[PDB]
Amino acid sequence: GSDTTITQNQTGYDNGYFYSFRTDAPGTVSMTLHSGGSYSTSWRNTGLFLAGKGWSTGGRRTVTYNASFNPSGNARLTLYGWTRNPLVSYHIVESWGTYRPTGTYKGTVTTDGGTYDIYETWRYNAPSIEGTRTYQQFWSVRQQKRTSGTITIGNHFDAWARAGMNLGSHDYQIMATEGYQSSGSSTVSISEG
Repeated sequence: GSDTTITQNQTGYDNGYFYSFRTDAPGTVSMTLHSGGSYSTSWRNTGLFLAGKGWSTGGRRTVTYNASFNPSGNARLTLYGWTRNPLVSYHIVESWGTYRPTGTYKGTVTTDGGTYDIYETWRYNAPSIEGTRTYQQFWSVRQQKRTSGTITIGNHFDAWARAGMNLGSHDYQIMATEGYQSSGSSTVSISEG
């Protein structure tokens, strides 16, 4: 056999890609780790989770992805990552379920054949890669959903910067499935280029 299914919070390297899996609802969501930059998720009556594959150190890399994205409820398909100094999480949202994410509107960026709305939000005394903190979240949210294509990450970062949304030193960067309460499944593949 060879793929691996996991159910407990962890990070690591699988098939040459970084991966992260986290939930507040153990036993309601799993991640199956496939060859290369690919994984699947399955969730049933869950809480919150985020799972994905990518890189332990993010940057401006152009990436390409393909996904099967099958939420019954609130979920997102997102190029997600973190920085430190300052502590920021960011989301380049390609598709979503019942709810389209929003925040304080800071403009648009047109890249990779689509136009994205830019938003800022804040998290308050919340989990982070640095423990309980208050920090910013940056968003690019595509104006129409899609489930495959190229993301020229640097174009997002540059648009954010023009709007005053400054990033720190990169931590991980993954093509994520995010969910809240839903049930559903996904299969996602990511690579550079």
